[PDB]
Amino acid sequence: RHLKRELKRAQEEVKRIQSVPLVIGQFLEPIDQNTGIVSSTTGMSYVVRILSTLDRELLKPSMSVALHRHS
Amino acid sequence: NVKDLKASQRVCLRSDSYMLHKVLENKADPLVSLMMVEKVPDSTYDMVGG
Repeated sequence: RHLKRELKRAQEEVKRIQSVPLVIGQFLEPIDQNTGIVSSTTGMSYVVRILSTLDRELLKPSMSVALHRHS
Repeated sequence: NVKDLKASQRVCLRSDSYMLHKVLENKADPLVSLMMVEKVPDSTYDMVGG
């Protein structure tokens, strides 16, 4: 019952990273599915980890996407 | 090793000092590129027959 408090405090942390401020890149293709290639909108390629617990149903065909700033 | 890395292999780099981490899975032949933007079907002998 104590660890159900700790799953909630860990779930909060990560939703704040999901949300604004974000730069918009594009997803080219996976190289796994926990790691992919995105081109930011600075005209460079980056290899980025993918937040597990996301829908790859529309993701795998190339399509806009959100990325974190410094991270 | 530099035995594994072959020419025109797309690699991973970590922009901290540009140190090679892994070989990258991806890579396309440059001829697969030129043949596809052209696009030309192939066939068999029976569909060109008569």
